[PDB]
Amino acid sequence: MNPFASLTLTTLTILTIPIMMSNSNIYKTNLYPNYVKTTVSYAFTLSLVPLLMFMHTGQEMIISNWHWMTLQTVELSLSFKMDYFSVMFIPVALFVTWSIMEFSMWYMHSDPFINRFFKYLLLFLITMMILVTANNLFQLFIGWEGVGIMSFLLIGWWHGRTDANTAALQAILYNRIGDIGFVLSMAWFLTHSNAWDLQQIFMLNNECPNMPLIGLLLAAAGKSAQFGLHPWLPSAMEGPTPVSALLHSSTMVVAGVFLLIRFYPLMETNKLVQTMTLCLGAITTLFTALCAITQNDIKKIVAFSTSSQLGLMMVTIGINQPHLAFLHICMHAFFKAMLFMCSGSIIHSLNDEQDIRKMGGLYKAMPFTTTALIIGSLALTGMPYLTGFYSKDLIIEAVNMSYTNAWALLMTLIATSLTAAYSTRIIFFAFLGKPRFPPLVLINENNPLLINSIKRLLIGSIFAGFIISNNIPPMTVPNTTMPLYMKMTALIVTIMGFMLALELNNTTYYLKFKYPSQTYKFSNMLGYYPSIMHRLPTYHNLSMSQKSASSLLDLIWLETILPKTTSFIQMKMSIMVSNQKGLIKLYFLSFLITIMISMTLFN
Amino acid sequence: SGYTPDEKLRLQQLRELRRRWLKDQELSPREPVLPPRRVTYRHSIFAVTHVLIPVWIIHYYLKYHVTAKPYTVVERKPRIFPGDTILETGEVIPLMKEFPDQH
Amino acid sequence: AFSAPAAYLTHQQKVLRLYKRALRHLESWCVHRDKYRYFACLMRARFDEHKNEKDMVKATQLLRQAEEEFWYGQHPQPYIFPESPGGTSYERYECYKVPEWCLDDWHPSEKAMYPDYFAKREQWKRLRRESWEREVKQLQEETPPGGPRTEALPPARKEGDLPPLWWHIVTRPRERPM
Amino acid sequence: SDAPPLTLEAIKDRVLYVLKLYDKIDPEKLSVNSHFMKDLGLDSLDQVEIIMAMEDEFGFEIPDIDAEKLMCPQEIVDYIADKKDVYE
Amino acid sequence: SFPKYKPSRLATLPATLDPAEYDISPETRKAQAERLAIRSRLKREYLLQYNDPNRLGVIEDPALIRWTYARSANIYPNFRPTPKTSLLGALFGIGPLFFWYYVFKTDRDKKEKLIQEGKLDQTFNISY
Amino acid sequence: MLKIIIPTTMLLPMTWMSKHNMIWINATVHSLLISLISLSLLNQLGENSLNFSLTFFSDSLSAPLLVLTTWLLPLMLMASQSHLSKETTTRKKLYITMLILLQLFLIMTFTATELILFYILFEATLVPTLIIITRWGNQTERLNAGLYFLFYTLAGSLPLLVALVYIQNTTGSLNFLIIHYWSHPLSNSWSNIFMWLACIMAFMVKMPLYGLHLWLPKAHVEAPIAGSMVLAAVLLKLGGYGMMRITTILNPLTNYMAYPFLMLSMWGMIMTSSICLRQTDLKSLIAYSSVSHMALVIVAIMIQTPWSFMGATALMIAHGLTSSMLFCLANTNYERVHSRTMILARGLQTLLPLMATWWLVASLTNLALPPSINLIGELFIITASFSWSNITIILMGMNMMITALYSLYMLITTQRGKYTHHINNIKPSFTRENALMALHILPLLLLTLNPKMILGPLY
Ligand SMILES: CCCCCCCCCCCCCCCCCC(=O)OC[C@H](COP(=O)([O-])OCC(O)COP(=O)([O-])OC[C@@H](COC(=O)CCCCCCCCCCCCCCCCC)OC(=O)CCCCCCCCCCCCCCCCC)OC(=O)CCCCCCCCCCCCCCCCC
Ligand SMILES: CCCCCCCCCCCCCCCCC[C@@H](O)O[C@H](CO[C@H](O)CCCCCCCCCCCCCCC)COP(=O)(O)OCC[N+](C)(C)C
Ligand SMILES: CCCCCCCC/C=C\CCCCCCCC(=O)O[C@H](COC(=O)CCCCCCC/C=C/CCCCCCCC)COP(=O)(O)OCCN
Ligand SMILES: *OP(=O)(O)OCC(C)(C)[C@@H](O)C(=O)NCCC(=O)NCCSC(=O)CCCCCCCCCCC
Repeated sequence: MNPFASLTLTTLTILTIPIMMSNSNIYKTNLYPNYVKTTVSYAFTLSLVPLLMFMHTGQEMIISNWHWMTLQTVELSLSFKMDYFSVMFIPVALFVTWSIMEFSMWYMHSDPFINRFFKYLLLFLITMMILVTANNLFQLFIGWEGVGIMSFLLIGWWHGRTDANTAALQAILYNRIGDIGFVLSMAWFLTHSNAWDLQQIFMLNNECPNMPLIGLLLAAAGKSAQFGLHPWLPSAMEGPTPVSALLHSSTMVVAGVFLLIRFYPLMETNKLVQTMTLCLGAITTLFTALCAITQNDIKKIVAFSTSSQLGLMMVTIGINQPHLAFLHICMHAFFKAMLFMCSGSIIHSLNDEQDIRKMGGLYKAMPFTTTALIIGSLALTGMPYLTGFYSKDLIIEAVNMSYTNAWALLMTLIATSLTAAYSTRIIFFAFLGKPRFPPLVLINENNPLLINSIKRLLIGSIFAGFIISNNIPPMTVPNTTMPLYMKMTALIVTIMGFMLALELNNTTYYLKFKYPSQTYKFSNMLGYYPSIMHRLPTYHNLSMSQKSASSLLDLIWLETILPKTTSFIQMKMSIMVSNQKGLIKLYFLSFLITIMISMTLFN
Repeated sequence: SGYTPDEKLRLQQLRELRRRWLKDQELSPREPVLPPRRVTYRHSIFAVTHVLIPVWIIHYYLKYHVTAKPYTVVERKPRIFPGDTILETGEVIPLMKEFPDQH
Repeated sequence: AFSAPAAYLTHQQKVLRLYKRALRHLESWCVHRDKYRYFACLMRARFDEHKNEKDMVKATQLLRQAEEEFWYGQHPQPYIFPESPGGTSYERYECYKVPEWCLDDWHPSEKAMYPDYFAKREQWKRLRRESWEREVKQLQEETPPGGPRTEALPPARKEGDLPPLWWHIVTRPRERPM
Repeated sequence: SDAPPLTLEAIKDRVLYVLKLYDKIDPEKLSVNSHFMKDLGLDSLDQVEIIMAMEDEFGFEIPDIDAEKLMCPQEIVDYIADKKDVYE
Repeated sequence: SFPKYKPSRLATLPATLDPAEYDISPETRKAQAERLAIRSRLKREYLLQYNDPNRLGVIEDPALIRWTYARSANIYPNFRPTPKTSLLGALFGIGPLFFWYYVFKTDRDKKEKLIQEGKLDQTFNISY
Repeated sequence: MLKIIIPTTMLLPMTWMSKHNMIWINATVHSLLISLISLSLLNQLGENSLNFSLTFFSDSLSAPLLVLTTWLLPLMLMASQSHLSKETTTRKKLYITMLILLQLFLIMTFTATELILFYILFEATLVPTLIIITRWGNQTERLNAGLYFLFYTLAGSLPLLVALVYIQNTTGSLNFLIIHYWSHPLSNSWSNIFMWLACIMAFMVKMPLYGLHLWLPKAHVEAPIAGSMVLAAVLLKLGGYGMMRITTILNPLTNYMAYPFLMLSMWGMIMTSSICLRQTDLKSLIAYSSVSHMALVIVAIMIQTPWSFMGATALMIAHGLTSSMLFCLANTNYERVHSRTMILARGLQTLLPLMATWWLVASLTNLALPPSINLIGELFIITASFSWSNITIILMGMNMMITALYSLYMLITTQRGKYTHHINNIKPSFTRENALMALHILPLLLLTLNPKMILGPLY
């Protein structure tokens, strides 16, 4: 009966069987990674069916299957929301995960704990599915914290390295700052709407006040690495390249945008929070593209690209276009994951070398990676009729024709130009020059795992935008009529960014050298934000934690007040009372005094 | 500059010892002495045990236990357009107001 | 790393360290090989124009302005070899390094696998046991009174002797154990 | 990884290969035991450049305290072998 | 001439920019030599204890014991009530309490007055 | 209730007549059986209580505490088996006798229906703990520690006794049922203010309240492992249970008498948490984390709302289990290294991987990762506090972040990085230690499946 619900639950359920088998004999053999990869491919194929059902009709469902508990008038149950967002995001995430697992089967071949690594990836995928399909705020919080814990465990994969542990703790810290706002929103909704269920929250909030929406915006900024809480995402490149391609590129970091999308009925009734979201996204995308423009580590360039794309998603949310933001999430998944896989292929082929100064002519040396990265860069810059076109071009048009900040619009356009610029930088410094790697050439692409994993996402990043856009129902009023110059603005700024970046990169061949300018130093050191904010606050916290809380108060003054004063007074009184010479002279004189006092005082 | 003779000699002795130690880290052809003791096909069994059995269990659980309670599985109402007909009742939704069509 | 450090760096060592640092940072600025070759030859020419100078005072006045000029133009993101202390794979394999003494705690069913390895290990243990008693006295008599002046160690001087304090240097885990 | 297990012969061959491309030293005169200052008449800056060329060739950095006292090709080969744990 | 680097507490001075390393005197060389001598003595002691086949225990470090003892148990016997300590203790231990009391008391008085006047709109506020 | 009390008493002759080599086996087996028997108290009603007799009664607030108390004894025996190997038979039997007497006193204290009876057993719990700390403690500070643990407690509880007898001369009864059914408001008066303080301070000092907490780090770092387990898991919750019971006669004074303590808690939880960031002792860090969690419980009890009480009960149970597990892990390191300093033994994940997994799970539970019951209690308390005043979230939020930090700090310093080179005596983990950690951690994750069991009488 209605196979929709059975199929949707079966996908998530069969995602969990290898976790159960992780204690069986298969986990101790070398067939476990293929086991997990096959399970994920089967789950993707199964999840393709409810998407077809929704595409045909528009099937939507709520499944509240297990009743957890009841606090008087509040009923908490295990509920799944199988709506457009869930049934569209699950296939994309499963497809990307299947590609990444096939890639990791080649990339992490010499890692002793590859079974554990695969197991960790599956655990993250399960937690992310829990996050995406949740219907109440408690289940969503479960997924929210699960993905963060998996991120901590996978960033610090090489636990003997101090930097990996530092980066993992940094990610935990920033996401805890966001968790503060998540908890604020949960408390507000419980106190005012008497529910964590989404349906009652939508019913009872026709004009949502500022506090819950500001809490949700704080949580989204924390988990999607917006400008205030941004540096942890570039720091998270300490993990293995498959981790960077799966979690911190396309699937886990879009969780804040997803949270803002889930609560869009309440967001459109508030104009202040919309403006705050717009400004935050605009400043994030500009700042991160500006930082990316001068980076030399290729993974850092791609991570800053991801951060700028997330800022663009938040801009789209701010102009009241949530479905456009969801579409952009879906397209970015494909092409950003494939870009990270190409970067990891280069890194592995060059003996774990990540600096673009030390990779030269790779256009001919490794052609498949070259074509894949070229197609991915064209999709990222919004080349027409490619996957990124159908989201980025529409987003730019919507921001152009809207009642919004002029500054935010200008920053979005400049960020688009900078996106073209850093794509040019990657291509120019990784593929076009003469070789600059060590003489022992170990370049090799000929592994079927790598080729097939890259090729599936190549086909995706070519055709998925067209297919998905033509197969979904209209969810907004189109921008049919536009000035001709306004219609071409995205293409114009992309071409200008391409041309300026190419012209500036071609001058690196000239035989002249000069010291850098202040603007370059600002862009290279990430606006000095990681320096100051990772040295001034932390120090001033830790110092206080030792000087005042621990030493001055706990070890000195709290000790001085109650126990030490009591000891001192009792010891002094004991010395006063017991220090008597034993002469009956003074004793009997005192007896006379007390006799007189009792005679003349108590009567 | 360069090594002092004592430093040179200590380095040669230490590196000879280290090379011997590293050579002693190799395994003989019989070294992993394993003790034995016991007590489309693969795709078919995988599809049977990892897809069919879970879907059977989940469909049974949903069809006979979850839906036994009200409001557990709540469906979005299907969309109705003019000119459609309903299976349950059989009436025909009237068409629209014949808007003036041009371009 | 392997060599014992001295009490101070001489003027020549400081100059050579500046030369290496400046060339590396110039390479980081000049990505292409021909540009780097040209500017490195220019830097070599600039460096040895005062090579023949005799007095210490101005030679120390130089290499101070040189440090200031280097720190002004030091390329805030220089290239680091991946295994170097700032590289992207500095302590990557530190978690796969296990000490040798852990093998002493293996179960006999585990040591039953690899019998040849553990026989060789026992040989190494007995060699260490004798050599230590010799080494302690060798170090005791070879040391100046008042304690060591530099943390440099002597070689073996007899026939059957081994270099003092050799065990934990010879039995290093590996560069890439797993 | 897929890195071939380099050997002592490979290290020596590559060191000599890099040294023969240094036009300051005559390819006929140099050998494995040929000293830098006395046998070939080189300077300290030349030694620093030779160490840098070795580092670029083998993909890893030699610390300055160790690099400053590597005065023959043979000791360069020995240092690289000890660092990279080469058996034969 | 080039723009000068200004050191700070959290960004210290480079060693290559120290004038103290360019002011070399025989006394400085003697100090460096004896510092290296004491470091060498400590290293020799540690390495003799570390390479010993007979030893099968954690090596005791007097410096670590001194650090932990100074951080924990040597604090109070060296405490002296001074104007600085008294003022800092009063501030850091009393000021936050009264600050938070004022904030929370003002908030609850405002809420109580709003409730008494009836203008708060607590509709659907069932769980507390 | 005697079906649990009598076997616990029979543990003593069974211990003393046991063979010299069979004391641990018999004690563990029969303690586990008593725990299984006590599991039947969990069947509670939505109505009044399980009033067995005139002397003892059980509630859904008392039942989880009783189950935790009976479950902790076998774990304490397992933890004590190791370091008591070289001890004479008579002294081992005396140690087991002290543990049994503590369990008996706790059992009776939770189920007592009379305030005076409750006071007597609540004080009787002191003598076994003091003997355990000052006799089988390791360092020389234990004596001082014991003194603190005693006098603080007594300094709070002597006024309470006075108040109690005063109440019985005014109402005529100290039975809790009659006290609840015949409750009368407390007028704002100086005499009533001092009666409130006398009824509250004894339970505040044992939570412990911030500023009255100086005894706890001393006692917990100086006690043997079983003493630390029982002190952190059960003895702290006596103050929470007492305040939950006694606040029924203190209204409406609590509406404004709670302000000084609430502040002392809300700021205090920050300070202690920050103290955990700079700590060189593992046990000291775990004790300060206990102080922070108990400050949250104090806030919950002072707020006096249904969600507050549910969260306080859940958090008490969760913290008991988590802190006991953390102390056991720290002790399993100490018995190998004999130092109790965090930065001495490092990189232990490489040498002991399964123990590293236990460390990770314990740190995650202390970090309040959903859906653990730690987070359930924390979130219910936070929601109640938000209803009390929307500004509280700030402090609460800060605490959350800080907690995670220090928790992961403790996990990173000891388990990650490079191993210490000269420490070569780290042996493989024994089956006893692994079983101890498993028996700590499985009940928590099982309890997350049926949270109603630990949500108290207001569920
Ligand atoms: C409305 C009309 C529409 C048409 C508009 C006109 C059309 C376009 C016209 C072109 C205009 C400029 C475009 C060129 C960009 C600059 C390129 C350049 O010259 O760089 C070299 C030059 C020096 O570099 P270098 O030291 O030689 O580098 C060493 C090697 O080259 C190291 O090299 P490397 O190999 O390591 O890496 C090279 C990298 C390294 O280069 C860098 O260092 C990066 C810095 C330059 C790029 C920054 C541009 C982003 C601007 C955002 C600013 C937002 C506001 C921020 C406010 C800051 C306040 C402090 O450079 C690049 O990768 C390419 C740079 C970007 C080119 C591609 C995109 C450019 C076009 C996009 C902008 C305009 C079109 C927008 C489209 C929308 C339509 C409007 O950089 C500069 O001198 C900066 C020039 C402009 C910066 C202005 C900011 C100064 C602020 C000072 C304070 C003022 C008072 C404030 C008081 C406040 C009180 C509260
Ligand atoms: C040290 C570590 C922490 C330990 C625990 C600390 C917690 C204990 C704090 C005690 C709680 C407060 C006690 C009394 C609160 C009542 C409110 C009153 O004090 O405020 C005003 C009272 O005004 C003044 O406070 C009068 C008293 C002033 C003298 C008291 C000493 C003030 C500071 C002493 C602190 C010392 C504490 C430690 C002792 C060793 C209200 O004005 P008024 O309407 O008229 O009186 C209302 C009460 N009526 C109705 C009975 C008449
Ligand atoms: C960790 C250390 C904590 C130490 C304990 C702190 C709590 C102190 C509480 C007060 C102590 C005495 C409590 C009195 C017992 C209750 C009985 C009662 O309330 O009866 C009152 C009596 O109340 C009193 O007499 C109390 C007077 C106080 C005398 C003792 C002073 C003790 C110290 C007071 C200040 C400290 C209190 C707070 C300390 C905070 C923690 C340090 C009414 O008497 P009636 O005359 O019969 O009725 C009036 C109508 N005719
Ligand atoms: O034979 P060797 O042992 O190799 O001795 C080499 C040498 C003789 C040159 C030297 O060791 C020495 O002893 N010189 C004696 C005098 C002397 O060296 N005085 C100091 C000269 S300082 C100098 O060379 C100028 C530095 C100019 C370069 C500045 C670097 C700025 C770069 C900025 C970043 C790109």
